[PDB]
Amino acid sequence: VNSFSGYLKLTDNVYIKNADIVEEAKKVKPTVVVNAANVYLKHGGGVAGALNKATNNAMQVESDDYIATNGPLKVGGSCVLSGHNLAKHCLHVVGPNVNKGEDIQLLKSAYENFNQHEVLLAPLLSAGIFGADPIHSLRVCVDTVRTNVYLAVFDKNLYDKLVSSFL
Ligand SMILES: Cn1ncc2c(=O)[nH]c(CCC(=O)N3CC[C@@H](C(=O)O)C3)nc21
Repeated sequence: VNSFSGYLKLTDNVYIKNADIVEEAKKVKPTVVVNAANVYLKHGGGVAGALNKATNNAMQVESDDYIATNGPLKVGGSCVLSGHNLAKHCLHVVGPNVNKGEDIQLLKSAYENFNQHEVLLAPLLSAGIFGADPIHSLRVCVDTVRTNVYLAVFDKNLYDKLVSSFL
């Protein structure tokens, strides 16, 4: 038993809710919140900008030190940093950004990072400003992630569509 509420169950291990991931994180304080990161951990917009704003820019400060030490992530890769006031940990995961021409097949590699964590609160990778089809992203999620994932979908219209079209 865990503290997530109001989710629709899609499969044995994947759940979905129309929610603002920032507000969901602040209420649940999950062990892991996933950020829709880029390779530079520059949290300007989308999910990343919103999560970072909710940490009063502490996420960005920590991220800049990480990059200065380690260099950029790989597309499809991840790193674990602090969750600040939102979660114990933040798993920064880089899905391919279609608006940069990145290979969509890297989306499966990105979701594989979730399997290193037993339970996660997450957005749909490569959705939103990353330009991928969220329905495809949900399919890859279901077919790749084996651990327990609670997906927060900000847009109510997109949420209902994702549910109504789910196979
Ligand atoms: C602090 N605060 N107060 C009012 C408002 C507001 O109306 N919007 C935002 C930006 C929120 C945002 O961009 N995302 C949340 C989920 C997400 C996704 O893409 O899943 C993108 N922050 C606010």
